[PDB]
Amino acid sequence: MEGPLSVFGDRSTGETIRSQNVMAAASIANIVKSSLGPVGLDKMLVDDIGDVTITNDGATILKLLEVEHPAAKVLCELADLQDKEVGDGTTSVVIIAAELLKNADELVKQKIHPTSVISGYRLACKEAVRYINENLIVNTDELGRDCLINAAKTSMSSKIIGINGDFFANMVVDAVLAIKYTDIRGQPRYPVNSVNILKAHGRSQMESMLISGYALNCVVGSQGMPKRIVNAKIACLDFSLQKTKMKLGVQVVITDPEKLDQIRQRESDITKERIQKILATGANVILTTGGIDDMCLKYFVEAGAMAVRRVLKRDLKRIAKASGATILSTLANLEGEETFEAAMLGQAEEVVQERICDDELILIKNTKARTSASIILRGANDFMCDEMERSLHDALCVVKRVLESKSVVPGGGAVEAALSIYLENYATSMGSREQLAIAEFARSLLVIPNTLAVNAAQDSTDLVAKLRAFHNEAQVNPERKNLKWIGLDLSNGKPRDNKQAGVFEPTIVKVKSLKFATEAAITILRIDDLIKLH
Amino acid sequence: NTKRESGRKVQSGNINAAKTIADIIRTCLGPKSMMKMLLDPMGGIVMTNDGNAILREIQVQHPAAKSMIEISRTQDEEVGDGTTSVIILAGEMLSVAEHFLEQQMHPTVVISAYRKALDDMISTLKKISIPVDISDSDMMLNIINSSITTKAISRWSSLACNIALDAVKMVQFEENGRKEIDIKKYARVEKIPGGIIEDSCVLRGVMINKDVTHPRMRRYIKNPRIVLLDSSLEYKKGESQTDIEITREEDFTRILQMEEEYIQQLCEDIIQLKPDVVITEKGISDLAQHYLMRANITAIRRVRKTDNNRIARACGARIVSRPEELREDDVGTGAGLLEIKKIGDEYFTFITDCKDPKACTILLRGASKEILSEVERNLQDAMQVCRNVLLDPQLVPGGGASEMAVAHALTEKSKAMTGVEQWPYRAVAQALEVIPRTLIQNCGASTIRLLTSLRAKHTQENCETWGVNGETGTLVDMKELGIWEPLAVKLQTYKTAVETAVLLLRIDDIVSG
Amino acid sequence: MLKEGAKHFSGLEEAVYRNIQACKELAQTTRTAYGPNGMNKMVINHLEKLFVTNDAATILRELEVQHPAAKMIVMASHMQEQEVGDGTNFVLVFAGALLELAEELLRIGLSVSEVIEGYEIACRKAHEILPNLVCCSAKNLRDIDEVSSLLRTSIMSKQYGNEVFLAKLIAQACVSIFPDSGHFNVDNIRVCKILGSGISSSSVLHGMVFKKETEGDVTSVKDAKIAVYSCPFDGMITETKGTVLIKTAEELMNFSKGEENLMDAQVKAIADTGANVVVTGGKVADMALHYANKYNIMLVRLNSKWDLRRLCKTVGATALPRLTPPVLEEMGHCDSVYLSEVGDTQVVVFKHEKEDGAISTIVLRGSTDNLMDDIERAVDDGVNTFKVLTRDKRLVPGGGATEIELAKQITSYGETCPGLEQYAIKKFAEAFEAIPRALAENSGVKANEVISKLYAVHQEGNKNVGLDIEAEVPAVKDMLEAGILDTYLGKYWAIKLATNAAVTVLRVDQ
Repeated sequence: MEGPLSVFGDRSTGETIRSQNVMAAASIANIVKSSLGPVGLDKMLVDDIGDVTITNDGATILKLLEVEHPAAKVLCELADLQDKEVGDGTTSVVIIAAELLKNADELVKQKIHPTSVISGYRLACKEAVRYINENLIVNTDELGRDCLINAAKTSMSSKIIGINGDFFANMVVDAVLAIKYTDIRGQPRYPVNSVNILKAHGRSQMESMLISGYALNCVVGSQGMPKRIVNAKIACLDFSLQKTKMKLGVQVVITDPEKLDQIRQRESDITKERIQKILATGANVILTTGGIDDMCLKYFVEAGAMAVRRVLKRDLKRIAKASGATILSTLANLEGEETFEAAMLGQAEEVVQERICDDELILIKNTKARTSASIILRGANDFMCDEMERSLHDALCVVKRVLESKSVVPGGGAVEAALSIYLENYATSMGSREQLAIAEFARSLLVIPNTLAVNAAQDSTDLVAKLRAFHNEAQVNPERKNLKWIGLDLSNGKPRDNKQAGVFEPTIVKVKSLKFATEAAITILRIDDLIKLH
Repeated sequence: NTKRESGRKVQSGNINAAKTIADIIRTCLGPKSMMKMLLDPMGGIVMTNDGNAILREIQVQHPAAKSMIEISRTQDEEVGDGTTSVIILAGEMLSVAEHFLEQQMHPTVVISAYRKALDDMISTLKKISIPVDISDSDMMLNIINSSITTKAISRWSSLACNIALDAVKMVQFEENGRKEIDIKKYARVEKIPGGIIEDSCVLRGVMINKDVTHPRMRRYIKNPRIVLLDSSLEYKKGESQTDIEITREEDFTRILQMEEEYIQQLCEDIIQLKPDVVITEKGISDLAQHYLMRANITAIRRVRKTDNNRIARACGARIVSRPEELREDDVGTGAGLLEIKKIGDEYFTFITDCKDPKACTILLRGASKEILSEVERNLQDAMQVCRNVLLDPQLVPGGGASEMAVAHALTEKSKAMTGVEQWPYRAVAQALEVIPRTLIQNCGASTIRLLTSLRAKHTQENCETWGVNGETGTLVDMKELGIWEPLAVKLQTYKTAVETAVLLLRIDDIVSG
Repeated sequence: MLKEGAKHFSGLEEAVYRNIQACKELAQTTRTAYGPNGMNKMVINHLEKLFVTNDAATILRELEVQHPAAKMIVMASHMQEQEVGDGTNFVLVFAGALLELAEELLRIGLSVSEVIEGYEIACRKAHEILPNLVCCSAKNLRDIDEVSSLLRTSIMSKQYGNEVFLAKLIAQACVSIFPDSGHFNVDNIRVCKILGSGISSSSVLHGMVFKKETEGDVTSVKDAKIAVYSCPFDGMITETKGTVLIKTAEELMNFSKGEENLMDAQVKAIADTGANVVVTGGKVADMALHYANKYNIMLVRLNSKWDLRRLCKTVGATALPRLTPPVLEEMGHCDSVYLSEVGDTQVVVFKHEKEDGAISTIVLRGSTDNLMDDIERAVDDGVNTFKVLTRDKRLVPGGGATEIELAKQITSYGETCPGLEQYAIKKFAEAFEAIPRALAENSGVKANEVISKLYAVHQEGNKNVGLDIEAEVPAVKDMLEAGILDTYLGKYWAIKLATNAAVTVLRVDQ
């Protein structure tokens, strides 16, 4: 607070209460200026005084915070609402919004009509969006230099942990194209979480191998069971199998030790019975979903029982669909005399076991009922592979979004840097009250790539200087090729000429970034009447 | 609630907090040492050579202080030593780097300099690492002895050596091909009351002290078979509440015997089938135990599943449901000796085991019950050097020579490379050098003049084979001296320190909500 | 204290900390100065005008400090002002920079006295490698381009807008009358401000320029020897006044008759003695004028203090109060006396032609006298850099292009020697780095970028930076081949005096 305290609950009337609210709005934003981009910086938020969390994501930061003003309150919720939407635009949206709200209360107040003043802000975003739609000059992965091969290459060079864009470019191309499930949300799209990406420790540090068809992860090292019988047909049992507990459970209500005991003797026998019947059908490899205890591991090994274990359910789940097996379609027992089907078997070209790089894999070559691929990263450690995966995932997300909306832009603050000059040429042209409306809208766009620059320590001054030159009054064109630059790599923090990097983000996120920053000005304004309630 | 303070303002508060901790521990490390005295809020004295202890008992602050407590805890779990080391590295780097490079104006460049100093440091420090064998004991003897007398113990040095050296090597993991690092839980130490050193046994296996606790439970069987619940015991152990009334008198009698009745049904199963060892993860009692002793069968009780499965590899027999289930052997042999020694009415079963994952809990004996505690600390330091050597036969002949070795190494490179990197890289070079200088402070004279002779010695003779010792504060051939720093401690301490100093530089908001 | 005696204002904490922080504040006026700059520092002093300078000598004398440590360096700067021109700023920034670096040494556990020792060593090695940084030199002093390149650096240090015109102008107007090989005079060249007209309209005139208008007839004889009098007229008789107008009417007749007959005699004595140009700082009455038309004497209406001063130094003159007839004794070396209008104002022109004791004038034309005071700093330093007393001035790279070269050699050299001395030697390198920092601050970018990229190009001996856009981002400019050169002697005394000054002041504790 400041002003009189004649009334309370964020009422002080006149100039003072407006001034109080906008400063506070600005404090939130300043936190998120330093955390802006993929260059964003870690913050420490102390949550009591015996707890801490380390975060560097824009929406997350704001959630833990203690709002205590109406301006505070509307701005956190705007960020969180955007997090719900996509979760991209989250660092940026706040920063633009801080400037907008302050400028607009002044201009709406300086009315001829208040609906007209707000409409100018709308008019600036309508040109912006239109521009954004017209553009296919940067972030096009479908008419790239090498299509999806180039898009991935530049993405892996921007998020480099070694030598990448080499082996790793090819992976991105494979994984999107390995899903043949079209998800019609505006144009055909593929999930990038229906892919199987696997880690393998041992051998060459920065490598990849493409596998035709999905693969099941396991390891041999203390097993004596067969599971490496080369075949072509898999019986996929969603069904748990355990030699100790698959009928038994702890009862402490039955006095007699017999009931617990008897079922246990019988469950060593029936496991042996159960496997032969499944095999007879057509399989020589069985994939069994249930997990196993370290204590139980010795029994399966000793009895000699034919089972695939140390399985990963997610891997198994992909195989069953692709082979055309069903995991569940007739089972309902827990005896070893249990029925089994010839349709719960699936088909592959071969089900062959290779051990490559110190990891045993059963590899399903060329799956039938639909085709896939599984890319297994190769590091000299398991840890190396986590880094490589996370960077690749980013590459894969940007590619998928590109498929949905044909139209693309160099995303981040780069679309913004272009639009500043254009919405200014337009502001001037219109004149009157609307010239201010667009012009405050416009200058707010220039500031975000400059603030981002600071974070990677390339500075604001260096950024503006290089960039505005390329834009001109006869280079207002959207083109489809460079003659003026318009992108801006955001990791580099200075403009380059990589026009398909994964630090660009398409039209889908960037249109809603513009709308959410404006909305914050409309909304704080939306009130009619101010009262204190005792 | 929300508190806003921006930039270089926040970044000084971090220096302020870190350095104050770092200074005395910078003196406490070495083969010379100081004391950080706590004046307690309840009064009285507690004084340690370890800064984290004193922070924990009182004084926690928002930035650095909480970070130093948290990284150092991870460090104890890992190698088990160098808890002391982390905190100093993190504070000296943040101290010296930040101020000159902020006035100039470039925070994010400094973060990239920390990487370039991480990359340099690994390469140069590994070249000076000298291979020794782990099939030659007399070589491993020299390195392990230093770790002991870094705490300033020389009385109980010799005893720690003989137990630790053989023992850690036999620890595998359940990949079985390694060896290497044998991080704690796969190696442990547990103590037994009083004792003296003639009551000490070398134990390369694991000991269970809730095994044979009576002179009517298993004597000596070279390889036992441990029987898991199943069909020779039961999973049940509880009371039934089928129908209950407080009104009923006979209800109070029924309910209490139902616990005891259940225990007798479990213990009757073991009698009828004849194990020689049974394992319960639920945890039996004394009174439950008794019924097992007439059949002359030992019970292992108050254990956990991960311990019994590793211990089954060690003992020489796999996990079997009952003594009438016999199938293919996962381990057919594993124990070389079974030994039992009694102190009080509690018998302690020692079981020597070679080349199995186990848990490897080794015996120790102090001069008294108090001394068991101090002995147990010396072994935590000793078993660390065995996992270090077993991982990498290459280790540094350091002795504070090692910090120094890297510090001068970086100064040479900053000059050669030139480029925008050279000023932040030269800043971190110097931070590392503050530390070995403090070791010479305890010794005497003008510290910096002595340090100069080290600088000239690094390019000319050797980096750290001929290095400096902090007890002489002069150059001594470090290899002849037989003071060697464990490579594994130095590798990890230096990795975490850059990161904790790097985290604080990134922070430029502290909120309190 | 513990004593009610033994007065000190320095010592203990205050020697180590307070003295250094004060040197730092003086030398803040020269971390905006020296070479490329747009800084202007306004200083007032009740001089009925605004005084604009980017020279150390005028800033320093104005500013009084009550501590011996800060006060002592001002003297060292003046010393380098006498022996040489521009680089005055460089003397103070160096001493002041070295002292900031010094205090950090004191902190670590190093002693004062070795640090003191290691500078003398570093200063000796820097001078020894200094004539091996000669890259260009003059051979003819009658050639306008070779002289102007030297001049240019002095001018540059002032403003970066007035380098081209002035550097040409001085060499054109001559400071090459002397051989400059044993002998040079700098009180027989002044910088003479003529109010009116633009500063590109600044002109060449040879020999003494005085602004005051000429009255009567003008001479062109070679028998014209200068006679200088501060006041030779005030009325030969002063009035008293008894009717508070005159004392009185018959007496007023006599007061006028006696003035006219005494002034006749005085002005005829001047005529006869061979003085055919008289400089009057008094007042020219009709009676006095009437006499000088008959005898044929060039008459200079008025003079101010400034105009009298230049006559006494150059001529070997004295300025006597008079109302009783005198004779020559002022004498003069000037034969010719001509009349020529500069600024559209009648100016008195003195000339004779010779080498030694020969006169020249860099004369300026300007909108205001303030604009002319800064220009004057550029020009007077440009005369004082000329003095080297050789014709091969052994020019070394100007503009601070030497500085990084010196710094690289010195840091390597430091490594070789052992003990505590070496740290002072390294610091001695980073004190030179002061100059590249100040050029960076005005240029608009940080210190890290310039010093690293000059170092990156290795041994060059050209590299320095301007105020430009070229001066910012790649931070590379050629100041060997832009004809930005300074003299070996100017850099020598700058570094020498500054090292001596830094050592004496670091010693104090009283």
